[PDB]
Amino acid sequence: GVSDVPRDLEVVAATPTSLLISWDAPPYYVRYYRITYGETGGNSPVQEFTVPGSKSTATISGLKPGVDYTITVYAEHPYYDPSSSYYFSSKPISINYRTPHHHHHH
Amino acid sequence: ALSPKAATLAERSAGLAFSLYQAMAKDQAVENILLSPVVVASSLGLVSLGGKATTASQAKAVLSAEQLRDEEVHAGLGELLRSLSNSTARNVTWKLGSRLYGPSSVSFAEDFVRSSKQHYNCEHSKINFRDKRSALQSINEWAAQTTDGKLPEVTKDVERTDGALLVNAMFFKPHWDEKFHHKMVDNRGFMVTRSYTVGVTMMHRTGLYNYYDDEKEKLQIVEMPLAHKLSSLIILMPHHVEPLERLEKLLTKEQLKIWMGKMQKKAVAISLPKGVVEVTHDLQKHLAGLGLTEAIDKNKADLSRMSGKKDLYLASVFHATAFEWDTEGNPFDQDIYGREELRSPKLFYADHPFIFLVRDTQSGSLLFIGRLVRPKGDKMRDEL
Repeated sequence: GVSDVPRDLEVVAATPTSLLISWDAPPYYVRYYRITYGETGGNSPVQEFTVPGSKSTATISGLKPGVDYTITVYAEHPYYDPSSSYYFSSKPISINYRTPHHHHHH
Repeated sequence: ALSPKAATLAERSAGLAFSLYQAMAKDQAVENILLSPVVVASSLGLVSLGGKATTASQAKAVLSAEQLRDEEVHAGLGELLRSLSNSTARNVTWKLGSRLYGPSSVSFAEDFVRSSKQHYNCEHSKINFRDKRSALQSINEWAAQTTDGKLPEVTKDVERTDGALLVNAMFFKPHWDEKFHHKMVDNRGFMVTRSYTVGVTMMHRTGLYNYYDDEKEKLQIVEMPLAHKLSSLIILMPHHVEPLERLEKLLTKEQLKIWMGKMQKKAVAISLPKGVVEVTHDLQKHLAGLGLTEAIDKNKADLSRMSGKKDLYLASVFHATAFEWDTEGNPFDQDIYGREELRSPKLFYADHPFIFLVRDTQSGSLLFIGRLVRPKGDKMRDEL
């Protein structure tokens, strides 16, 4: 009763090649948030990176204009020692978002 | 092990503590609750020891000890108090002090002072309750010295200044059988209600714990063993933020047994608020509601064995406790986190009001019953 999942994942600002994303913490201590992204439907594996657990935002760089992306956020929860490799992942939270074709200013 | 007289009195003490818990939970003014059954029972035992006529018999009637002899009640309760301040593991902290305060113009009898000291470790003090700066300073500094500064204040006022004041000051700090790491702490919002949130520090750890999630009744229950598994802290919490009333009504001796029988050994990721919770109750009006009507009445009280004062009555029964939630506990083998049974923990995220009990596993006696509704902290506010 209460899911281990981050919440309110959204794109705050977007550019043709970039996305600024934000989310709310899941229950339980988070050492890192693992952010995965890839083209929607495409059989290409997803790219991933981490941001410290003290953060609730991340920037996804090096994207293509006018392309649909699936963005997923997991939380990496330590079992006991916060600086240990023993951790379990939360359930994922994901959104689909198309990058703009052009920047707002010419 | 406990003798037959002490075992039946431990069972009656738990019944009495559940009854006070339910009556106090109905009082909408009360937020946190913290009762130690043996301290509540020893307070009635002191009334029986210092009383005569229906004042002492009503105290025995609440403990259902009308079949037992007078000295058997004091020996039985005396045995229970010693057994809990000895059988609980060395690393588990439990400080308790009991003091009877009478007015300046009162002489306590030698026999009452001797037996109250022998069975209940009761201390005695004479005080001018009307000089409230001096009276409060004496009560609060005694309670602070008893608890090593953990409970620095029993009360902010003495409401009734013309009788005896019984004060029980305690400090309990559960030392876990498997410690939490002191660095796995973060700041979170504790939801007192669906619209009131307070900023708290939370401590986190995952381990194998006896656990039960009732989807029908929308509650979770976990048992956290204390040092050497000689006692355990049981936490009962609704799935989401809600007034504890619905769960408190379900909670009985029989239902807690069914819930404990349904617990299974599972990987649980536990998050708890970290800090000291100071809970003080004047149990005078609640003890009257359970049978102790004469002792608390200025005209009908008969505390003549306590003092020849006459017209002396039980003006207050302070039950003051500092309960510390902390990471401290025993070390354990961390290789457990590489085993299959911990691949997917369930979460016990106590960010909203919960009920808790501390039980001695050797005798099955109830050490504490309470609820954490309002931890220490300021109301959170982001957008204004």
